[PDB]
Amino acid sequence: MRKKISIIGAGFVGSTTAHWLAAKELGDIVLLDIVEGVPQGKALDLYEASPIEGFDVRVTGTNNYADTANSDVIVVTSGAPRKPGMSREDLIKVNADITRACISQAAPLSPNAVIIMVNNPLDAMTYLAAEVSGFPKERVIGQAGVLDAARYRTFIAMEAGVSVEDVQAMLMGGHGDEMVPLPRFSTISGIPVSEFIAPDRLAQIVERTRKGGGEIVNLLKTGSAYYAPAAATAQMVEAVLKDKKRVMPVAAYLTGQYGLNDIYFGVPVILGAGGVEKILELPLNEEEMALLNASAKAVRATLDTLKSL
Amino acid sequence: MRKKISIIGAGFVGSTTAHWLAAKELGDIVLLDIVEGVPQGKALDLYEASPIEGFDVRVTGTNNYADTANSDVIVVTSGAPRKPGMSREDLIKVNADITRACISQAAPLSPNAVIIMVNNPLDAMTYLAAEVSGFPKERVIGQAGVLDAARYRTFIAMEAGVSVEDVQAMLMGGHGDEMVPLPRFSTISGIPVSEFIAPDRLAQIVERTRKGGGEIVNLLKTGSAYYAPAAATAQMVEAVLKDKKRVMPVAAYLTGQYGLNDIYFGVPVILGAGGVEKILELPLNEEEMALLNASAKAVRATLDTLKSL
Amino acid sequence: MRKKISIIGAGFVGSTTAHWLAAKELGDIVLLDIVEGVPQGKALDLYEASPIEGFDVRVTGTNNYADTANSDVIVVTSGAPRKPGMSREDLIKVNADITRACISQAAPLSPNAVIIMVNNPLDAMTYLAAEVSGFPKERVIGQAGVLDAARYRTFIAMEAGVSVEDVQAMLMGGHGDEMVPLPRFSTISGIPVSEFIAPDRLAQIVERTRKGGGEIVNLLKTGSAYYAPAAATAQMVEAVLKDKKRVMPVAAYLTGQYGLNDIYFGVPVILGAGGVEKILELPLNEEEMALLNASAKAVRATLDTLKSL
Amino acid sequence: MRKKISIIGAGFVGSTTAHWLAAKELGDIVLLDIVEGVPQGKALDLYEASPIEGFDVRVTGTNNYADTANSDVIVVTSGAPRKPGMSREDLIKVNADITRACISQAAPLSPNAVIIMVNNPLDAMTYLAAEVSGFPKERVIGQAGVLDAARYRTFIAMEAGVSVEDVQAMLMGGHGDEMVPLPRFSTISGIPVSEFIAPDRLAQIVERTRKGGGEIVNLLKTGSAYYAPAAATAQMVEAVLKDKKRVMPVAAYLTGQYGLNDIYFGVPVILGAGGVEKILELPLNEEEMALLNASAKAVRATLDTLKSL
Ligand SMILES: [Cl-]
Ligand SMILES: [Cl-]
Repeated sequence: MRKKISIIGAGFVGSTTAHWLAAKELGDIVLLDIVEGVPQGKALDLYEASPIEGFDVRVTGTNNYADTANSDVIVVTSGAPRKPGMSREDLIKVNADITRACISQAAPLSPNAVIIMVNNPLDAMTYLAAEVSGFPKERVIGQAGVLDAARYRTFIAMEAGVSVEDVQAMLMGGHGDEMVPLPRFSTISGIPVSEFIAPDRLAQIVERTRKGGGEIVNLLKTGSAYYAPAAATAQMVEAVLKDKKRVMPVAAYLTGQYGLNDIYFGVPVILGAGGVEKILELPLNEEEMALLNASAKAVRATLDTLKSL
Repeated sequence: MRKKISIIGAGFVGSTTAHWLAAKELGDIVLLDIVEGVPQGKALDLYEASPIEGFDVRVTGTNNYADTANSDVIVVTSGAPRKPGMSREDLIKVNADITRACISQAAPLSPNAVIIMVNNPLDAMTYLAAEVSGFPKERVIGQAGVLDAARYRTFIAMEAGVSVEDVQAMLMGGHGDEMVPLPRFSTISGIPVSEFIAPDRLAQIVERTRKGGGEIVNLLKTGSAYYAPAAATAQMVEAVLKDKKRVMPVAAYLTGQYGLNDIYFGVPVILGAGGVEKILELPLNEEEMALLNASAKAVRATLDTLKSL
Repeated sequence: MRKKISIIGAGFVGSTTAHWLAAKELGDIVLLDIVEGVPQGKALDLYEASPIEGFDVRVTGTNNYADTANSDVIVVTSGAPRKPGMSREDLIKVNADITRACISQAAPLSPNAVIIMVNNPLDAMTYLAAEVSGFPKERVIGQAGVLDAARYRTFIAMEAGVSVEDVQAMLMGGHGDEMVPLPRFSTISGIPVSEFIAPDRLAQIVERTRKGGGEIVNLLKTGSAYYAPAAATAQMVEAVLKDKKRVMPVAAYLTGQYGLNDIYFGVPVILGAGGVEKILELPLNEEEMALLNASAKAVRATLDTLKSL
Repeated sequence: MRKKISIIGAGFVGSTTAHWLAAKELGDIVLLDIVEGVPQGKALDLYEASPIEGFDVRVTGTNNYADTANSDVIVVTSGAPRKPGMSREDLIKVNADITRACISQAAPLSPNAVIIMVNNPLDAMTYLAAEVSGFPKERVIGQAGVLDAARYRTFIAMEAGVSVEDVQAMLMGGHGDEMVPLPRFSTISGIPVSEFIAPDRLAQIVERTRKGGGEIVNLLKTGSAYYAPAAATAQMVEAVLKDKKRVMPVAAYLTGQYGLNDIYFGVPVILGAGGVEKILELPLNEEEMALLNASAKAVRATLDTLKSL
């Protein structure tokens, strides 16, 4: 009995996540969407690559939540972009409705699953998925930090002229203005990044990381990033499926860590088959902690709007 | 000095091909398109996946053929779908113009490259690319058969209930009506496919292979297949870069094989760093040869229309 | 949780098999041997390679069968060496005692395991393993054919000038004089090997395959082959762990197939999570049957010697 | 054409390194040894695994240096074993003669190669290799630090309860008493190791790392480690062949870095197609410098013994 991964929402992120996972033979994959034909087509297309690439995975597309039953991991990409005229609460509302509909159908069919959210606003939707599923909180998480850390690591590897395999970095919070950069906690083969890159340039790289998603949006003209978001999501799925105990920034439920309670927030975790197996507590200095507290206030504000719906 | 692969046309097939190649660290990748922003965005997005996936490849996007210089392989996906009102010659004409423009700019900058075409009509455009580049014909080829054989192999593995790693198949010709199926030349770990699958069902699978591209089109609603076409293209690129001597059906220039002269046609080849290193001559029976001759007449008809432009 | 594989016998074959399973992150690995220190040493050495090779599995060396409990697959490599200069009968007696000691201790601790034997004489020892374990016959198999076919495929690829990835071959029986070669059931991308290689040369390749183990012994002057034997064994382990439904020659228990009853014999099977999920019955011609019947007589005589102990 | 790697010394380390390079299809491999039959045997065994493992590279065993011509990398593993019970000085004399014979024959045949030494005493033998070859110093390096760091990272990952993929560590000097441990320059996803592991336990881990080679020797009772030593060596080979710009400790020729001149010593470098492309100069504190200075004195004394031969 192979592992089973269901991916909800068969757009660019969801389908690319299926590609990364299939390539590694990580388990059978169900791609689900509301639109008829689209998940069926992408799934069959990917499956037809399998003799070339040498993986034995069933990739199927479906419009029926029944086909997601007994999944080991559920990935949710479904959501709604904002566009003009919408208020903050309007954007939160439409995504909350989408998230509730997905989780309320999927979770009871896979009571042992780890749920990985990849929609927006990420921390709030992960908080909602935890409420709706009623799963142990360790088993409901969100992907945000692995992507931002990946962009940062790319920029560092680029600038320092070194292998991307040798750059590691931790950060916290959400995306853009809510990101909590922590360049002190990044290294190249154990050596502080700040020994390779001077402060002014490092600050530019931190800012580029903040703006990294919008950078891609501006280039693509239509649509958002998907190759790296899907890679980040897939690395998380892998950590769960193989119990790898990866140390990653992940949206997790806090019970006093960093002085925060009753909130999902991007924090360093050990991630394995149990989901969040540890929340790590970094010795942040006053400047770093000021960044965290400001981000947590913003994340709290979004969460309060969700609760008031 | 890492290998260098340029991919012309940064749509679904071109960008997915970059993904398959990057994942295998096969060389630095240039993604080129006429549209500003789009190749830049997809390329940077893929590059930002690299610390997660562990590959050291430069992936860059560009609108400038100068950036393609000194490539080891050039992949061309650019072309034009037909839609209504267009005649046969009209469709051939617009793709010929696109193909000429791509090859005339790219080929002189990479005089040692192998050119791999993945546009339509595939055999005719490959014939044109050979004329325009003036390269040795062994170094100008087209991807068609690896995809159709992959779909067939998937269907066989599905039906027989066996690993896709154990199914192998040769076929000839082009796509759909121009495909020349050869189920006699397919095996599961050395054992004829016909020992696993009875004639009526095997005929259904052959027909499904013929219709395999349109199957995906019908499901997707908008757009065509890309995961498997890109995998096929990337496997060909790999064969060249690593001199693997893969035995594959490929659109190649014929000088008497199967009784055909002065034509590109899908035939079994040994594919390596020299491009086509051998054209294999199968002992086709009368029924198989009748299929080939009918397909070659159709491919000839397209080629004659190209020549008359 | 993670898959678990126990490998009994920490010699070259056992240790090299462990390396393969671990590199691929196929499961936690227990390496057991009677000699204190040796399995612990090899396991720790392999484990210390993990941050370089990027795998997260436990690799335990042990002298205690208790550490093998609840394994998904048991591999047995323990066996008297070299065809040591004793009688054929002496070899069977010493290996029967080893096999009985190994299986009687390991089997009760892993009642749902698939057992894969890799000692000598291969078919007889697999028969004894079935007897001692009491397991369903589908779950006790022997590795022999995958190695012999690998050597054959290597020789074929080299001679035909093609990729090893494109050569398939089925064969039957045991090793050496007991191998039943089947060049009719071998192909290159679905094309008969006989179309590439002339009959005299092919006969040489067949003979080289029979003598292939001894060719390696003679070169080394001390010890036997282990790289290809371990790869063959690991591939079978993988087939079970990932439920891949590989089509392979393996030593299986026969109940009438090919006219053979109450015997282990190398036959084509579908191998998956259930062990042998199907024994395939090839339409062997008169010549091929003569080879098989002679092979079986010899395998029977080995088995009868075992039964008379 | 394909990359070419020659590995001198067909023992456990050389043969296992070959296995790694081939599995990854990194280039054609030549395994050379003085003993007739042994390298031919090991090479053929490895080659016969290729259709199972899916790699297309040539794997040649030889007694003739002519077969190593025009290699991209030369790996030297040939060396007197075990710290054999002779004097320290005896060990240097025997290995100096072996190293001189190896380098004087191989270097002129591959004038553009990078040489990677893996014999003992490591720094001295790499110094001698530079002398005998006459190659630019950047192209003659020794593998030691990558192994010692791998053992350290293994121990750290196990103790902290995290993925080996997320642990980085830099260290300097040679093996054993000459290792310069640097736990300050080690991290888990960019976070200082000191935050995870208490000082007393970390000190134990450091000592285990110093004794790590001997720990393996004592368990095995015959022979030394080879899995992790070969992985470390292969990773360095890969860094050169794929121009990955890895940041690694390697034995490099010093001209003033860390106060050291005219000596080979384990230092952090950027390693790529050009060999050592940069020697990094860490801001070592007073305590760390004392370790380094003592290490250097000892490495100097080994070197002076070599110079007095
Ligand atoms: Cl231990
Ligand atoms: Cl040979």
